Amino acid sequence: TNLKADPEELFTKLEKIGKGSFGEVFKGIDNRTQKVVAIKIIDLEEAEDEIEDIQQEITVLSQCDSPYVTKYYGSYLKDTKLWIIMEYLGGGSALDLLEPGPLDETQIATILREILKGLDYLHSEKKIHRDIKAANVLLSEHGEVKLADFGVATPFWMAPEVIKQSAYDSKADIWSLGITAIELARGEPPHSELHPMKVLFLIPKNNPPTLEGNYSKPLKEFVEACLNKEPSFRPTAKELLKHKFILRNAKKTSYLTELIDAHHHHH
Ligand SMILES: CNc1ncc2cc(-c3cc(F)c(-c4cccc(C)n4)cc3F)c(=O)n(CCCCN)c2n1
Repeated sequence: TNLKADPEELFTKLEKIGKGSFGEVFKGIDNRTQKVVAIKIIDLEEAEDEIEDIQQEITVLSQCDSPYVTKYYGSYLKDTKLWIIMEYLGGGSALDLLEPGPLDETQIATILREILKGLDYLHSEKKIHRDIKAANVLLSEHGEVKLADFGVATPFWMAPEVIKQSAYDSKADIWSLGITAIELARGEPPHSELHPMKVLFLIPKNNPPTLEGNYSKPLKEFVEACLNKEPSFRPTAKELLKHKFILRNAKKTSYLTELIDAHHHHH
């Protein structure tokens, strides 16, 4: 965290583009390179109880160096406000790209494959993402797919062992990936109609969700593989990258620009 430099001289703050954990996010311009950045501004007096979680997320992102993880450029403190500078991804989130209509299985498989490449990287680095969901998967304007917003070390994407506060590992991300697969196929996670407190006991109580609808058997089996109540029965990210659903359906990420365009024309 840079304490002398004035982020308001270094960056031009433009329109709001989201609301993440602990503050609002803006499109911005790096005034020296003219590159577009994403800027989160957190007021450290209003978000005092969460400062350690913010620091922890910055530390983790600063240790990542992967095409599949959104880049962290640095942070600045001006008066009471912490500016966090991230890579800007102009395709938006995968959740956004669900708005014009359903994804086809090639789009689903391509997005899941790239998420798996990010998880393979993190898990190989002995890291856990902890908040895999379509809202936290960002696309560049070229169709590149990257992970954003790590969870701190809403219940719909949480593995049962995470809810039961059991010691969990990277297989919790594999469960969340299975929920995200359903969300990419159907538009919403399981139980999305229910009150979160009900979901909190339904996830440990119920059999795991399945993907319902006219979807290929390999996609249903991909979901089933991820959504096993027993974490040791969930495959690794490495293994899921070789799953038949991925191998038979995933294509070049550049094809996802058609998905981004469809979202542009829908608005
Ligand atoms: C539309 N294109 C686009 N491109 C890039 C980003 C980056 C981020 C972003 C990610 C982060 F991990 C942190 C971060 C890092 C360390 C600590 C903390 C507390 N936060 C900050 C961020 F601003 C972001 O929010 N959006 C908004 C959508 C969020 C979806 N969930 C972006 N939107």
